[PDB]
Amino acid sequence: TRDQNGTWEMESNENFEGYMKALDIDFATRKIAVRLTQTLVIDQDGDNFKTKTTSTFRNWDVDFTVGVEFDEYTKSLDNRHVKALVTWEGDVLVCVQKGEKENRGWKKWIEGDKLYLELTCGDQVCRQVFKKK
Amino acid sequence: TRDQNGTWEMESNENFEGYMKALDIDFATRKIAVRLTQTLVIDQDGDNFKTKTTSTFRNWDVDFTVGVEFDEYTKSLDNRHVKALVTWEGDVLVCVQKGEKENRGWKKWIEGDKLYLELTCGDQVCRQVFKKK
Repeated sequence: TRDQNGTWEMESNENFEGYMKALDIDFATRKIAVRLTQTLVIDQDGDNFKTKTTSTFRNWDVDFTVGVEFDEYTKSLDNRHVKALVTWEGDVLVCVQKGEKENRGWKKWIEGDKLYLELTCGDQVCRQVFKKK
Repeated sequence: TRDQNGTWEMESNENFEGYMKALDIDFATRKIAVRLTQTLVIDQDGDNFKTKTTSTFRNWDVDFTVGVEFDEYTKSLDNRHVKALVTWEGDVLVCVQKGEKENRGWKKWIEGDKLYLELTCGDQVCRQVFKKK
């Protein structure tokens, strides 16, 4: 069939690095761009095509249990092994990531329809706020 | 509350740059990451957490009529001007992107639930498979 209408979700991506390298895309970009998943929306009328491609970063799924120290590989960030230990402090979820970096961890808690995530490394703190969908 | 279940959409991300620099994350990556809006999905069963983070990077539109040559500028990748021309070979949608790069194009076809995409540049070939969402 020639009917390619639809929303199409990437399930596999082989040798994207080689293709990008062939296009002279610089090394830094290829290391990033190779972490993207694609969604292809095609609106087709006969031989007339309108397409929209959205690229998304999908990080590695994590499974952890409160209290159980585990090895976390920080693939989305600095690609280090840390020994992560998450505990409850009241209703605040608290994590220390033991490893090369000092004072490294996070705190995560809910207030109303909002989730707060506080990330620390050294003397640097990042504060993220999320709303429930 | 200790219930952190849900799909959470980022509405702010203060000093992500400072945190990422403290982790020694390369500038190229930081420059992209600082602007991304994250979505956190959390599946929590008691003290067990399964989490995944995603974020949309970029959208690109490309529209065309099969058989009709068109100018393309490849902000997406290598930022080049090509003359693109699409045809049907059988039920395969075949595009050549005529320009400075040899053998540059793609081929796209449907089989059942799947869309197949083959991208070519020099001696390199990339293969992507999609599923109807």
